[PDB]
Amino acid sequence: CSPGIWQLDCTHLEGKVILVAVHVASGYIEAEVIPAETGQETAYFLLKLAGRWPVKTVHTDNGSNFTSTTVKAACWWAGIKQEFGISMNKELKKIIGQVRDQAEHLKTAVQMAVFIHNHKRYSAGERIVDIIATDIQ
Amino acid sequence: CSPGIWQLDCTHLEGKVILVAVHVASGYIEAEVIPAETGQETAYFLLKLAGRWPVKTVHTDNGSNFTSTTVKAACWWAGIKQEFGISMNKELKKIIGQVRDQAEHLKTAVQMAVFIHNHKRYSAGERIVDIIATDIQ
Ligand SMILES: CCC1=CC2(C[C@H]3CCCC[C@@H]3C2)c2c1ccc(C)c2[C@H](OC(C)(C)C)C(=O)O
Ligand SMILES: CCC1=CC2(C[C@H]3CCCC[C@@H]3C2)c2c1ccc(C)c2[C@H](OC(C)(C)C)C(=O)O
Repeated sequence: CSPGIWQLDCTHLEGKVILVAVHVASGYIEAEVIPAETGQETAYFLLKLAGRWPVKTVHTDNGSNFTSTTVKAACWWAGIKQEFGISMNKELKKIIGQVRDQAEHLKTAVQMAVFIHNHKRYSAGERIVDIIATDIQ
Repeated sequence: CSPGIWQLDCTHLEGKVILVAVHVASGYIEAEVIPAETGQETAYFLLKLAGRWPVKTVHTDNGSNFTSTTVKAACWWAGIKQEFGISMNKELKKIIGQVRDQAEHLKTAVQMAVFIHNHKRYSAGERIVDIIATDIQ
């Protein structure tokens, strides 16, 4: 459970696409509703994630996602490698259903579920910080 | 320099709006190009930030930004208070100019500058994690 490994996958709900990144060692999640399942959307999300967390390698359950020239360039620029050493999408989907009524847009509902997921109990949010600070010291 | 304090401001470049959040104790930055300077854009950004970092209080140099019923609801939901105890927007603008040519869209350029800002040298990214893990332990 290395501190730099993330898993990226796209799931579907209400005819929309939700891109889910999981920090594998901690269970911490970053997720966003994207207009389309394209490389430009994937490339932009990776660039944003890498500027926020130390992202060393990325795994996926759909290898074809990392074929676009655009995603390769983002991984090139950010120094990210593909992971060769290797559920929550559904716990997230359960949390979204529980909070869907409180919000008009699904995107609002996804960020609320990401909040509840990462702050629920140590929390996934406390684990990622501990794991990364430990790796620093 | 409490670990839960963030400063949010909107800056302008190329006729677009960039929303910049600074973790005050560390100098770590989260920034995004938003289509418009509205409360719905501000409310969505706060909900996303709070699900990623422990956000206790938020300060701004434009108090009118926090007047919309929408932003108040996001702060209500996320348990965020307004800060009453209290530059980088320009170091970020310097980094964006240095990298603007490498990218077509300004939004791509902003995430690259956020990456360079947070990973430059201890780094702002290393400080925020240390500060928050220290506050946990
Ligand atoms: C008081 C008015 C109001 C509150 C919330 C703000 C949300 C903060 C988190 C809890 C739910 C709240 C619902 C909201 C409101 C008015 C319009 C919209 C379209 C939304 C939400 O959209 C955004 C977060 C703004 C992009 C949504 O999708 O409903
Ligand atoms: C090889 C093709 C290619 C690479 C980059 C991907 C970027 C990754 C980080 C360094 C610059 C790269 C430029 C790119 C490319 C093709 C089209 C666009 C429109 C973009 C960038 O847009 C997004 C990040 C995709 C939203 C941009 O705005 O140029």
